Amino acid sequence: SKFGAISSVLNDIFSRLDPPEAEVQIDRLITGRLQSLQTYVTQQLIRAA
Amino acid sequence: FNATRFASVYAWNRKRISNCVADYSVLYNLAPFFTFKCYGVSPTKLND
Amino acid sequence: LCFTNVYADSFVIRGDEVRQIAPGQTGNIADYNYKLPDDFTGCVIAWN
Repeated sequence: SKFGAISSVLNDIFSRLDPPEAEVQIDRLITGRLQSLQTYVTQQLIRAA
Repeated sequence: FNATRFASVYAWNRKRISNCVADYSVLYNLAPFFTFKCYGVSPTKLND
Repeated sequence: LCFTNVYADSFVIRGDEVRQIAPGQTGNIADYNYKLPDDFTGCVIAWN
């Protein structure tokens, strides 16, 4: 999932753009993936209970 | 660049170039010392 | 604000190339003459 960024390919974000906004795009990707993993962990905890 | 005769300055030729691959580095072998002024683009990054 | 230490670098460049003095930029000057770190902090003052 692109998570609202221009592309879903991280190394593409590095190669195709300069650091200034590539940092913003990578931050968006990291936040999205971390949130998804957190949601999965919480759902697993509920099922475990 | 290796044509025998170039047109006069007032009747200057016009050449179109498309659908080709250009290796500009060879252009550095024309003369031991020659002008290579480039406007709006760095000469060393014309291959990217 | 207070700064730990201050470094001043001075030179003279072409008008078009002044935009190449920035972190993450590329070109002839940004590569073969003067490279700025990506996490650069500080100011650049350029005048004709």
